[PDB]
Amino acid sequence: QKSKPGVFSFLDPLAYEIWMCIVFAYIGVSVVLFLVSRFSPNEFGIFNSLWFSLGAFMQQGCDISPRSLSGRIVGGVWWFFTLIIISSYTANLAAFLTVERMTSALSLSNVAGVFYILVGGLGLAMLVALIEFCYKSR
Amino acid sequence: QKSKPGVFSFLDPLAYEIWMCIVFAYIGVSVVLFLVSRFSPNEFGIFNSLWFSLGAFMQQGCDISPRSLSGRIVGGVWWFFTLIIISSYTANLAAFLTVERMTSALSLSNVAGVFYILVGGLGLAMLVALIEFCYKSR
Amino acid sequence: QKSKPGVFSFLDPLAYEIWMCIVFAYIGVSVVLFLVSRFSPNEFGIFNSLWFSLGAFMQQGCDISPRSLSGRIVGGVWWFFTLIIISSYTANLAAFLTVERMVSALSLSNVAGVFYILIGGLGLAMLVALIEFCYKSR
Amino acid sequence: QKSKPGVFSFLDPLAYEIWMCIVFAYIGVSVVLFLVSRFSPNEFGIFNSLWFSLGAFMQQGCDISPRSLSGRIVGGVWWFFTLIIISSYTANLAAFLTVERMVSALSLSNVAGVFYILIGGLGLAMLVALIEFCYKSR
Amino acid sequence: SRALTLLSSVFGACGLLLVGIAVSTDYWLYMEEGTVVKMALHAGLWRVCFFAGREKGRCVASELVTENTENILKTVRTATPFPMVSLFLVFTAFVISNIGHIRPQRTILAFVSGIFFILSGLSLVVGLVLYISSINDEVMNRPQYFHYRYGWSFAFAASSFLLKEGAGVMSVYLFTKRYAE
Amino acid sequence: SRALTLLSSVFGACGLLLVGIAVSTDYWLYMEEGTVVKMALHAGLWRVCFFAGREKGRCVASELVTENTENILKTVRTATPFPMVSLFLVFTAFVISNIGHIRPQRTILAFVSGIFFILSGLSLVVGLVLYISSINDEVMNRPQYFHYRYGWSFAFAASSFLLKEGAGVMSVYLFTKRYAE
Repeated sequence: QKSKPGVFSFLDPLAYEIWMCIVFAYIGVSVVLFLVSRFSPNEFGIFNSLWFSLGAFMQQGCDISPRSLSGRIVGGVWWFFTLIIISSYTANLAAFLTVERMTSALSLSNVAGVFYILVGGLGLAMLVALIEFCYKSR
Repeated sequence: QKSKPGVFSFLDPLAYEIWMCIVFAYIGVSVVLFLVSRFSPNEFGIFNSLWFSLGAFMQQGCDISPRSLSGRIVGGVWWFFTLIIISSYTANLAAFLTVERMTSALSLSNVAGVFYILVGGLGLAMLVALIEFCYKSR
Repeated sequence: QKSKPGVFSFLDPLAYEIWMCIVFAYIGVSVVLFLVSRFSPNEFGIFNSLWFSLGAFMQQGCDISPRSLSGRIVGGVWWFFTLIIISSYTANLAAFLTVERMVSALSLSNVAGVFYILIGGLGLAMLVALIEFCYKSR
Repeated sequence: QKSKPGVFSFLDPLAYEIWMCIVFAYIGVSVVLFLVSRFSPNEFGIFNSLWFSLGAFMQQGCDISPRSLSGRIVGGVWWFFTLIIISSYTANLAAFLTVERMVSALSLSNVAGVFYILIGGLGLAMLVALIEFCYKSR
Repeated sequence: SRALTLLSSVFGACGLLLVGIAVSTDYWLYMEEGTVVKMALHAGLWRVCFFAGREKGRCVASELVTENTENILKTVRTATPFPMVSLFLVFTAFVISNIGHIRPQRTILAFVSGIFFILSGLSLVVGLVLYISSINDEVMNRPQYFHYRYGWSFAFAASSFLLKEGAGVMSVYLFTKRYAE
Repeated sequence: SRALTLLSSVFGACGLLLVGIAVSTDYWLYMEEGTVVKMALHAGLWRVCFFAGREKGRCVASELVTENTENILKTVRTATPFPMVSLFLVFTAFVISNIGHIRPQRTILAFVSGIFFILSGLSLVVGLVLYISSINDEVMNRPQYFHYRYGWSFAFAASSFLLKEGAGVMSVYLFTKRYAE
């Protein structure tokens, strides 16, 4: 029968190996961008490069962009990667929702996982802010 | 049989009534934003508001954003409209391509009209630039 | 048999529980981002954080990105949530249209709710602009 | 029956003619934007126009937006082109996956070409950074 | 600044009342089953009452029904703790904020009141999401017509979340103004 | 500035040669049909030659073949004008740029050379897009195996577009430097 959707059912469209490769590709792109910016110019520190890569993956307009050819090559290749990956995710999710193998409105049980992840992220961010605040005085 | 793709076959997903309503909605949003910005303050002129609305519809980051609640309501409602319209367009195009009623790789003949429109826009832009250049001296 | 889509039929792809939880998540993320950017170091007030969250959810970018670590964690989790939600909406709307056509462009009646929402938003924006005009002068 | 997706299988949704014409359209739009932004008044050099066109096609935003009327016409037609192209790509990939499933997540082999492209781009960018370091030192 | 304090305390009081009533009442969801009404009942958070069917008029504590609805009754108990947690958090925020207003000399109370209000709002959101997810996941497995509809206690909780978050924002601004003063 | 002038003139010469050869040659596409080879031929822009089949060795001018391929032969004639237009534009750009280099005192020649080169590139892109669109739209209606493959003249045109646009950018920069000097 129609199986109960899991907490992390939103990871179904892409294989877990693909997710792991995406995480390592994100880390590698950030490291390469940081090295290129530092050795061949700093606006692009390690944390700022991580933020740039994360914002590029989520298709959100970042506040800083590379201003050299060597960094812009990384930026363009990363944008192409993220566009292809997001298109593949959307297409695979649509294929999953069209043909059912063992259509009504999407239930909240299918996307409860991202709500749990969002709440956990907000709690972790509040904890980090508190830690930084108490450390700043000392 | 499979009919010959038209020049404007990319308008198939949405009815022409929806396209006309989108054009008038764009014009109206630009006019309302200009009126609100001028009467309740200018960075948002008529041309800049038209550019802002066009950039918002194409989901491209613009250089100017409303800085008052009255214009920000317009911006948010316009963003919601564009998001819903683009999602509907993509879904309808996917439905058209999946089920054939009277799958192989998309041929260039399906999107040839987009290239023709792009070239026409480039030519018109060059003509406008030339006109502005010769008028500026006089 | 005959049928005609009703107003606000574009809310079908996501259950109303999902929409309500999206509204609550929006308000919560905006308030938490304001909190972590006020007691600890910016431009992220309550209203500006609400605007940033609204822009991030609509995939329309933002004029200002968070700088603090907690603010960036909030931004990242919000971007992930909105990416998943938009992908799910597009995929399930495509599934709805494909199943409907399997048993034909979208008509104006399917997005009449979106156009009505746009008109109401413009009217409310003009009204609040008038109210601000009266209030600010005094 | 047995099969395995090949490398660069992600180019299947669009014919290679479409990809070639996309590359030519990118380069042409970049050069036309540079031409109309060099004589009408900016920051739109040939390299910056290439970066702007690449950012607009990837729907990832940009740090700089056109000011003149001709530049904004070029930007608008380019945005329309890239919106149509991305919508067509996503819709046809969804159609491909739906038809494949109608006759389960995407494996790493389906997007292995993208990862290979990313690795090659990072290596090329590091090489270009080294070359730029050597040239700028002298 | 006095007006901001008054509105912050008012919003805290309304949130506390709206969650206390929501927890104390038993109209979270009405569910009915019958063959095309065998029975029709309303269930709260701890007790269920039947207003139709063979056993009409009898209120049963969470322990005559198909297995699916009884599994739903079980699954509500899993999401039970979060409304209590949010009620405790908002009560602590209310008392700490009132103690802050009654003692203007001590200014740190407003910040902790805002933090507690915001945490209570997040906890309430988590509880509502978990409750709805459990209900939907249970009905999706159902194997005769089955109709369920949310009640006014759920609307009370939904409005109380917004009231808590407004009170938290007002408390943060009150703390900022107090430090500036 | 002399190096930029030499590079711009070189790129203009290469673009002119790459379009003249592409127009003058007859290897735009090879198409073959047979039953599972009845015939196999290569077709250019104005003349077609058969290198297999019953009539092998005979070159026929655009006027023994199924109706679909003959409709393809017709549809190429619709896209014929654009390569000629682009060739004329690039030839005018080449001569005007050479006249500009031979007379450094007159500086406006580089700008018009760049404009002509860029217009020629856009016209070539339009011609290639129209040609491919006509071919694809014609084969999509086909009712036996049919295989078609592009030739080296098409690659010459594709490379000549890039050469033209590079020459145009170089000419624009040359004119800017000349005005600055």
